[PDB]
Amino acid sequence: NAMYALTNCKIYTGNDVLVKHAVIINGDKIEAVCPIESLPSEMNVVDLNGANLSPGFIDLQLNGCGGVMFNDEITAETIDTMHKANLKSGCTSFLPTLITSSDENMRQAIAAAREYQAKYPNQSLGLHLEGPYLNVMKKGIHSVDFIRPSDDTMIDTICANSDVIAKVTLAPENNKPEHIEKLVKAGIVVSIGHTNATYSEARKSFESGITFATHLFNAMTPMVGREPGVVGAIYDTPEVYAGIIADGFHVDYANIRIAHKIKGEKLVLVTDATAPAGAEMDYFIFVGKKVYYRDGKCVDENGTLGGSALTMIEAVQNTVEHVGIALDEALRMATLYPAKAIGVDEKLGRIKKGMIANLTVFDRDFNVKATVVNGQYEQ
Amino acid sequence: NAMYALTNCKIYTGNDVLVKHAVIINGDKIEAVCPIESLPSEMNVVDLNGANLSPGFIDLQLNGCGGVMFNDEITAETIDTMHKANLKSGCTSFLPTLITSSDENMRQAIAAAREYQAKYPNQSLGLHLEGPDDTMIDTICANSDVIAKVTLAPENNKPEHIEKLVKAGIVVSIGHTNATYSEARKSFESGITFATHLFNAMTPMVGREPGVVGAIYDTPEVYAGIIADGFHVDYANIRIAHKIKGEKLVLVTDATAPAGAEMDYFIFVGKKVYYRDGKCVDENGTLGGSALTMIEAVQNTVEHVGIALDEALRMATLYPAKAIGVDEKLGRIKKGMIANLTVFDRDFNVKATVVNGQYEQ
Ligand code: NI
Ligand code: NI
Repeated sequence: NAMYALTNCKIYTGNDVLVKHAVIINGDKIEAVCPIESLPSEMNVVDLNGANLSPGFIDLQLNGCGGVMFNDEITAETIDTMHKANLKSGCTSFLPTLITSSDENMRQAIAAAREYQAKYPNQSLGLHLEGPYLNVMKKGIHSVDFIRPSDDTMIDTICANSDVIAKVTLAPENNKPEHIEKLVKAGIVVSIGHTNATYSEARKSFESGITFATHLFNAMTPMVGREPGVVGAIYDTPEVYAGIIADGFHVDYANIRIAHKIKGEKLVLVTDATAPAGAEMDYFIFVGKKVYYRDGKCVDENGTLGGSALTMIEAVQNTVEHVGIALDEALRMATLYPAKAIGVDEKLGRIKKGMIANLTVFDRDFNVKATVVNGQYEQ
Repeated sequence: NAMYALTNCKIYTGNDVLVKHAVIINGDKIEAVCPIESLPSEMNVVDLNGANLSPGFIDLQLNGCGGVMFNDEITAETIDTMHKANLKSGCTSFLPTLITSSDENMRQAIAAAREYQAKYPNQSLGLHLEGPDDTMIDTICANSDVIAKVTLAPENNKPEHIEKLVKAGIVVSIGHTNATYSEARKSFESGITFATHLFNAMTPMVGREPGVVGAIYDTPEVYAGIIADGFHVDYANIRIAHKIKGEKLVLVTDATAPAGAEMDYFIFVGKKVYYRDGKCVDENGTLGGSALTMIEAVQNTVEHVGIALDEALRMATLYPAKAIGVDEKLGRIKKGMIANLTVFDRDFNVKATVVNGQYEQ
């Protein structure tokens, strides 16, 4: 009801890092960012014991965590629980992402998202539909049964539900360009991924409307001498964002800093996280298979990487600590960049007046201490 | 003589940042940098207790520190005093720098350097003469073996003046200069490769006349020295300069007596400048010199310029090493390089140094 100021902290506003300043938050909104010694006399205050204050992290790829997987329990309540799981690692907003499955599976996630975001804003900001219209040669874990080409019907559906769908990942090389443009028209972000595309194919795709790559280096045509492939295409195109899993397992760290020099503010940190993340587990079911959690990594019984358990705060940390990217910039790859990429950046991603109070607080050891969501404080 | 190892630390070798590795030192040289599990069974190790380890910093502009000023006491001991002052801020090599008035003075500087450098290697890398004609350059060239660097204003000197020096082996830096863009650009062709405190004392970049900083920005092989104390140049300017200048941005102190020394005032060639809240001023309160330390420089660029620690470190070590061409021996931690290392913690406090393989505190 009354305002409160966060206080005693290094503030990463996204344009500046400020010492001896504070943020007054008013309801669900930030009111000012100003020098500590300007706060009104008996303004309520929260001492952050000198920790770091950034906007809450935005994950654009998250299959589930907190011990759940959106694909099994495709319900509004699964979303809810992942949301709270996120919060324990400073992630305040995300795309409940649903991997390649039945048309009917698709129809209910549409509902699940619709139900949730009627109830709560700025948390799940739309679905990420990853598949099914992919390429079998770059299938990953995505069942050889539900991968298909794009039919007119189910795109028509996706478009009619654009108001709850944020992003689709698809493999352009053999689906209608119509379908890409249609989704873009509909205000949906179309991402290339899981694709055996040629450089020139991806380029066409971009030109039809694709503006995002999902998990760069994962299930894509690698860049080779005579064939730039998809990673080539992405490097060569200024307007396309690329998500990247920085967990030391999916892509090699060197590849991430090379990627960051090329792509700068178009590189986005992504978890592609799975059940284990934010939880404690022995194993789980990634549509079908048993994925053991073995001290940080996901692994099918051979020890072959199974999936991701990355947390958003870990992603930032690793970027700073292994990739060599400065903290402020790494923060941005977890916040401003994804916001921009899904066009929510007018209200999230930045600590500035008028914007939504979705902040995160963490210590120098990359421990998330607390979380403010829509103005709500929580530890 | 036995090899030992430094162990338990983040190692900033300058190419990689390594964890759960050690660096083994043999003689005055690095022998290896390898994972902890490879150290011979019975090899004494220094447990740095998870602190950071880098090459020792190399500061190519330094007038004074530890209470002294090279200008007043133009002796080999003054050089020794400041070297010793430096080790407290992580600085294991420097260019003792002199603002020339007389040639008597300048000849002493030559003596003091020759004398010092005879007794120690890899600490003073040579004179840096800044300021203040034919016969002066001859003397400098004649003594190139102890002179690492000259700062001068090319609008004021025969281009052949720069060529001789360059030919001699010296490094010529543009500084204290009223040069036009096209003048600087010409000096660079004559052989200038460095620039002395970027932004300070030099023709600014305007819309219709890029000036010196403009020239510097436009010439990729010019190094720019920069003072990152947040007094001499605004932190945003440094951010900008780093993005333009990359690896050619060198972190410099240009420091004076009060740097690393409890002190009230001093004469800086002329006026008496005071030391109030870690800053040099008049009783007026204007900027009167630098009191900056290498480690504070690295810290400042990390913390207020937004540059990643490893790059910041490189600006303090490999870039200055390259700029004066000693990077075959100093400026990186790798097999065969000379073992000058600095250790420091999370909060940018120096804890030890190793100079030529000798450890400290
Ligand atoms: Ni995938
Ligand atoms: Ni000067």
